[PDB]
Amino acid sequence: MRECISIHVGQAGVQIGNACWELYCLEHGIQPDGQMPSDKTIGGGDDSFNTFFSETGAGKHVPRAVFVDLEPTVIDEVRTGTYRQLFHPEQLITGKEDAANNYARGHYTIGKEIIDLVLDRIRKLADQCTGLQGFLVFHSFGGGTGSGFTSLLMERLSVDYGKKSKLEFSIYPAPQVSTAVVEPYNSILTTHTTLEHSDCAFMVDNEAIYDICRRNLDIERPTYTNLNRLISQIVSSITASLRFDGALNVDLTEFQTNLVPYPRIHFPLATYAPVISAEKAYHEQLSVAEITNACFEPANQMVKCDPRHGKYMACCLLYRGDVVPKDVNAAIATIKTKRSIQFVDWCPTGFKVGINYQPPTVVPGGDLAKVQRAVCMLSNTTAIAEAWARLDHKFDLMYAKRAFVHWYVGEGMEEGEFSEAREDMAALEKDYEEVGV
Amino acid sequence: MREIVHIQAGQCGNQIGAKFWEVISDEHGIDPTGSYHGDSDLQLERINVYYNEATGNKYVPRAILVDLEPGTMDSVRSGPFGQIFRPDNFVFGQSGAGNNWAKGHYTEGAELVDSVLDVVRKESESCDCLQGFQLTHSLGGGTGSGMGTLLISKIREEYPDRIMNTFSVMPSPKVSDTVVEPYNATLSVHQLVENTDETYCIDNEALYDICFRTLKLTTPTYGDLNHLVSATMSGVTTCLRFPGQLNADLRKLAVNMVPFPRLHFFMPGFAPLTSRGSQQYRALTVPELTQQMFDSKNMMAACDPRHGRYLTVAAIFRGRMSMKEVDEQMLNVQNKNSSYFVEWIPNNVKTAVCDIPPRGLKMSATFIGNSTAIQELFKRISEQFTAMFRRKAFLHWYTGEGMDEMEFTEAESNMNDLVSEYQQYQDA
Amino acid sequence: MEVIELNKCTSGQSFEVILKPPSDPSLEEIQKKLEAAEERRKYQEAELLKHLAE
Amino acid sequence: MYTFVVRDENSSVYAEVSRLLLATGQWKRLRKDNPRFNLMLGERNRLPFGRLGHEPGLVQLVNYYRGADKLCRKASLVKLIKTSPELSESCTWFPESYVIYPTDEREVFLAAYNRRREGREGNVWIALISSEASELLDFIDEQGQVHVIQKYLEKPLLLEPGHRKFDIRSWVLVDHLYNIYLYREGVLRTSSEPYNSANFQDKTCHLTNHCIQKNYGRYEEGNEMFFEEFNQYLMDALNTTLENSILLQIKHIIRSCLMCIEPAISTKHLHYQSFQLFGFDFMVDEELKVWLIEVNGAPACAQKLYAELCQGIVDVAISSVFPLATSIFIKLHH
Ligand SMILES: Nc1nc2c(ncn2[C@@H]2O[C@H](COP(=O)(O)OP(=O)(O)OP(=O)(O)O)[C@@H](O)[C@H]2O)c(=O)[nH]1
Ligand SMILES: Nc1nc2c(ncn2[C@@H]2O[C@H](COP(=O)(O)OP(=O)(O)O)[C@@H](O)[C@H]2O)c(=O)[nH]1
Ligand SMILES: COc1ccc(N(C)c2cc(=O)oc3ccccc23)cc1N
Ligand SMILES: [Ca+2]
Ligand SMILES: [Mg+2]
Ligand SMILES: [Mg+2]
Repeated sequence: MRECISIHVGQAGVQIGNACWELYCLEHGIQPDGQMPSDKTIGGGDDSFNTFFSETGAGKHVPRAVFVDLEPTVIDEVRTGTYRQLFHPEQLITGKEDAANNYARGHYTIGKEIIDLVLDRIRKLADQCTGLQGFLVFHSFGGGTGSGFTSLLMERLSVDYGKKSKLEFSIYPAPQVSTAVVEPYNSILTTHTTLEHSDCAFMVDNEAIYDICRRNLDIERPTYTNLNRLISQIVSSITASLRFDGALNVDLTEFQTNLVPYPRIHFPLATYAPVISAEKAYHEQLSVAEITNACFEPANQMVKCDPRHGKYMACCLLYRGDVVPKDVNAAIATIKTKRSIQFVDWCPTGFKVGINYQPPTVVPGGDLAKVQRAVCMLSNTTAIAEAWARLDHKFDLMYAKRAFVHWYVGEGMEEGEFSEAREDMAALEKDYEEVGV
Repeated sequence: MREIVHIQAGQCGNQIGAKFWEVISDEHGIDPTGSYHGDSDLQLERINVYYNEATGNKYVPRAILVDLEPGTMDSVRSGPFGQIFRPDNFVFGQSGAGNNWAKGHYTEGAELVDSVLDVVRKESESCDCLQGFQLTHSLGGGTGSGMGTLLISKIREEYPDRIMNTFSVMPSPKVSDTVVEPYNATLSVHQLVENTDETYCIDNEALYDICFRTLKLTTPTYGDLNHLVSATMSGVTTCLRFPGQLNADLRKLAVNMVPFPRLHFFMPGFAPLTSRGSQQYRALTVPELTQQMFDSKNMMAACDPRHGRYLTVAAIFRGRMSMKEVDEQMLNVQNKNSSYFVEWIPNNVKTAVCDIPPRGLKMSATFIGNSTAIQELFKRISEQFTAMFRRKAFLHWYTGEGMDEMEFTEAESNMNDLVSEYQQYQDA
Repeated sequence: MEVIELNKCTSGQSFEVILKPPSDPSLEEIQKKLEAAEERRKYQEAELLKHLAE
Repeated sequence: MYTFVVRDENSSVYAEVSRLLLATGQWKRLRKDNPRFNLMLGERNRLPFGRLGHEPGLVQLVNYYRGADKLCRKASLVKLIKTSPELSESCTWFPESYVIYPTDEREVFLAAYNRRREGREGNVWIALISSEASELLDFIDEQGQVHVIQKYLEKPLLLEPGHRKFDIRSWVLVDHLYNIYLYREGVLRTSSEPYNSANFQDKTCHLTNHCIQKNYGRYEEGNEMFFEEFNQYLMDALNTTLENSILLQIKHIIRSCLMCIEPAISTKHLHYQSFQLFGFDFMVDEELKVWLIEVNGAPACAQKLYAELCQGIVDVAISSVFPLATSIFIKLHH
């Protein structure tokens, strides 16, 4: 067993974190007070779930988690909510003033002042670990803290834990639920600074999740809560292999090996099915073939883009529920004859498959129906670069007039960092083009 | 950033200021004595922003009341909510400012300003995390205009990393006390351009026209003008005062609304437009709110929005309504009139909703626009300035207090620079 | 068509299916950039304060 | 008020289409770069498909299918026919073709060239037209571009009077639902020079397009015979109709090409929708067999037909998605 520390940065990182840990407790049968009746080794152990949970002598199971926000009100809700007893007060870190939607403020001004304290609290969790494998980092691209503080933190984690893997769950900005007009600036700034420091990053476009909630959950105006219960299902699918017995994606290193052959091109597309409303009176349960086929529809992806017009470098299918290899292979053979799936010349055309027999757990009274089988596909496709193209175009529109740049310069950032960040993105868009056409 | 310190200066400043406190006190269920008597918990959640817990479960809204005359402040003290203000926060001289910016800024005001800064400091020292300041004043008099902008400069010196927000009442010949208003206003604008982060341009021309043409008041008083101001003021501070999705503050308002530091003069708007006492019984449909809030006749600055382009817009909808319909209507305005929104700021229109309606309405909309059409306001003031200035008329009132002509020449050029800066982005 | 690396446990199974074959800055430099940015902020502030002094 | 943008300036079809859209008074044209459009009439190259269908409150539609270049480039068409099971090398209606680079199937090309040497049949190939392989392979390397060698059609149907060559242009519109609509009006692009079997030191006698002719204009206005006349001719000369002898084969080829790429390009479950107008170019041999020459992705029309075709584009591609306040197409059913 090798431990993983989760880091949740800013409002989005924190609230998604709440949702993920809520779900993890439900999956492993851990109660809000941290008791786990099924865990027969009281006070310690090296089961698969211990990757994410430490244990006290009293048998409290505590997340290997740090929550950080530059302002208190979001983490204050963790401090006083259903799961308040789960987390040690020292794991929940807040400043008094936020980054005001400004990367430069999150990274340079306010960040400089809280960084050592956060690293010290991270150090405290690391010291409790027999063999720390590394980090899962949750944040928005668009927030001042989520962008600014995260990129500084990432830089520092590379210095202090040079051998450790770092994975990201990243909320890409969507105008339907955006908070700031400068989110494109913050996204490009944070991506540039973080790129060398992250091994694998799972991007979730709030536009995709919003539309999935509208179309499949019949929610007219999805809230953050609706979005996050869905996101936490996808994260749980992704991390299940770290938390349960298995032979696929068992350590963080294996995520890079299996999904990322080119280190800069480290953004796998996640696709999830099925999403079914809990209020749907009559539902015909979907087969292995139907859910697997649904992994190739844009409407089910975490980022809206078109994989038919790019190439694949890798593909994992992660099933939960009543699924056996033979039905997977039969589904794959059919899908291959109907769909444009093209791999890059130097990679095998194939699928790594993982099955866990436990069907997905749903949050009681939540929006998602219980289903007999579900799948998360992780594909490293060049098509995801469509998202970088959209974001870069928005950046260029504002930056050609230097609209809002003064707010960043006023925090000590040089104007030059904007065009450096943007050049790196230009190079990234280029990399995807070379590999994919 | 949590606490805001509110300052009200001069006759206009204190009259709109008193009305603002009346209106928001009602919304937060606070009574003339400072005792809470409401039912909703949304009322108390962010009450710290303005109000401040005192002895025996009381609320003392961070407010400092400033004048060079005692008249209006005696009127505040005996007015409906007069008892609520902290007595030590009444800071007044005796001699007045005679509608003269030089008296407020250089002579009479200089004598009183340190006493105000002592009260400001005392209030700031109680703050966990002071966001900054909001000032209510007019630009056409002498105290709110001259002493108000002196205060701003001194507050910036002592708190250079805090936000400065004003509600600034612009003079109009249609509602005019003295011929020197354009002088006072031009001198003040020069200061506002340098030392505020955000300024709401409340145009007395527009308030008059709304009262006359729309509310059918044949003879608008200051009290009718102020009814519109306090409703707009309640509207624009909604997201600072009530918990929602946004958790807005003064800095985030500035970051998102102001692409270039000098272009920070906002055109506010309100719907539905209502008079005092007289109010209609049918609520508006969300399409009607949206149409009325964007209508030039609902704007509090006498500028034609079609004569320019919106750099940024913040829209607040208040009441119980379909958020889906709000989004659809807001998206519809942009998609239907896209040329009036600059294409080089993606998604430059942001909407927020609050369940709690203002008093006596089921549905309301408040509009905050950063439009390049605001240049019309400054051109108007500039034309009126030059008409007198070219003959140096009425200048002796100012040179008698030690000012030189050069200072008028500089303030005029800066305000003309501001105008051409708006023209730049209207075309580019 | 070919199915490799079949692993089975009580919790589930994993395998691979092949359809076709193929064919950092130091603590020092960080501190420098963060202190350089503070120095730009202090300077911009001192220039404001001198303007206010005038 | 629906909105649209125009990003191809050189397009006669879409100039006319926008002109018609404005004339309804229910369509506003916006600036080239305004994102807030219902309709994009896009640029011919590097069209940013990745930026479409991410605008809340706007159904978005574009006049190109992403991936349709696979059909509409000389080199990639041959590749598409050879490698797709739906079509195959066995394919009866596309000439024998080989892809050649100037730096590839050079060795496999001239192996079939010896079947034309040994059991000597017609051994004339188009690249520009030669009888000799070694003169073709020089011409490719000397110009430094990727191009295709194709079996040239040595026994074409020849119009009388004149002993003339011709090609058929068919206009096909594929809507957002992937309905395939063949415009009922085609055009023959004739040679005005008599055809010469023993001479390939030629130009105007052999190459049929409207430009490399401007004997011009002799038998019909600007080397353009329309369908009513060409049918009449086929009745008079050959005792058949255009429908039976040619159009059945044309409809077959069009449907086969477009059904083949449908899974790669369809916008059925996508966040934006596509339509596209294609120009299919056909050759007819002397035994009334149809051969596909090329597919054009950005075609111009013929002067007489602009009005009718562009109105059809509005009615079936545009108004179907965006309704305003007899049919000129044959629907190719599937
Ligand atoms: N999916 C999801 N997105 C969120 C949530 N909260 C915020 N966001 C998104 O995150 C972006 C805004 O950043 P936040 O994370 O709120 O900001 P922050 O990191 O707290 O930074 P500041 O508040 O600016 O200091 C926007 O694109 C939001 O739509 C959430 O709970 N779920
Ligand atoms: N809207 C509004 N304008 C006012 C009010 N009182 C004065 N004014 C305007 O304010 C300007 C005069 O300034 P005033 O505040 O009386 O002078 P001060 O006491 O020296 O600041 C003129 O433009 C008046 O029209 C008021 O109560 N409401
Ligand atoms: C143009 O985009 C915006 C404009 C303003 C805001 N914020 C921060 C608001 C703050 C506020 O105090 O009031 C508001 C009322 C409505 C909508 C936004 C605000 C945010 C964005 N993105
Ligand atoms: Ca144990
Ligand atoms: Mg925050
Ligand atoms: Mg007065």
